[PDB]
Amino acid sequence: LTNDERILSWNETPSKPRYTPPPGAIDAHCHVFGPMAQFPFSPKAKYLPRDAGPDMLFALRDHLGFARNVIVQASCHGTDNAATLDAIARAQGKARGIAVVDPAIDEAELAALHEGGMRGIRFNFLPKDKFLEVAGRLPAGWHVVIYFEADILEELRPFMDAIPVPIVIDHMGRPDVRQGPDGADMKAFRRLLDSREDIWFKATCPDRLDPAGPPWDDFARSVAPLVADYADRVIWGTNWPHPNMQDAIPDDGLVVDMIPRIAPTPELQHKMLVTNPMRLYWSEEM
Repeated sequence: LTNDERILSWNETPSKPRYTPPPGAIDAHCHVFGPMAQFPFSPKAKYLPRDAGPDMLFALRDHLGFARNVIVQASCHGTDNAATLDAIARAQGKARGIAVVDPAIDEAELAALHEGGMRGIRFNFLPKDKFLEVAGRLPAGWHVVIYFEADILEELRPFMDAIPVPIVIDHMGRPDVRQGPDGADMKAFRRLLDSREDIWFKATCPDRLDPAGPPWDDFARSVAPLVADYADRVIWGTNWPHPNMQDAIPDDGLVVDMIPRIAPTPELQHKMLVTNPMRLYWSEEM
């Protein structure tokens, strides 16, 4: 099962962003796939991606003008965090990570994840409340990363109200950006952000949220006011190498170029790309 028989989901020659990130910018949402010969995929994987290893991730990072990454365990690796852990170590201090864990994971195994640069675990609502259970015994300084869609937010509110650690929401819970910055989903999402002092969100994935394609004007107009209103709670990522996006492969250059549209001032850019992800992933440096 060679490399070019497996699924490519990223642009192999992405454009250079016209946007220049500030020094110390963090891509807080990216992944690695394998390399398969070193780190097998999980028997449960929905599809077998091509290798997208640390070398490619760091090349992409430097190309996009970023300094650091948060490497988020990819679902093609299940609860085996080896590939992510190896990538983080290979960043030589320039990465931290998010894990996917079996809810029966040891206190000792979680401490080893911590030592290996993990600062959280991810739940994907797309095993009822073991999730609250494991979230209550995470090493200190950890958060949970959660993904959901707008249409399940209501039924999820009590669960998230219970989570004992800070919360990071991926892609803002997938609001329908066609509605505008004051539409139903954004209203519902703001209710969530207002419920707690420690709910953060990733203002990401215009490619997924906005069915119109670039320049993703609906994403820009709907998301910029959220970023402005919740500037101390927002982070950002490329989502490279774009798991399951083989039918709509984005150009990472244009993805980065959304940053100045959703965060128009240097201060908003500084918060979203440096101050906020540092507070969450490298708190010891703050």
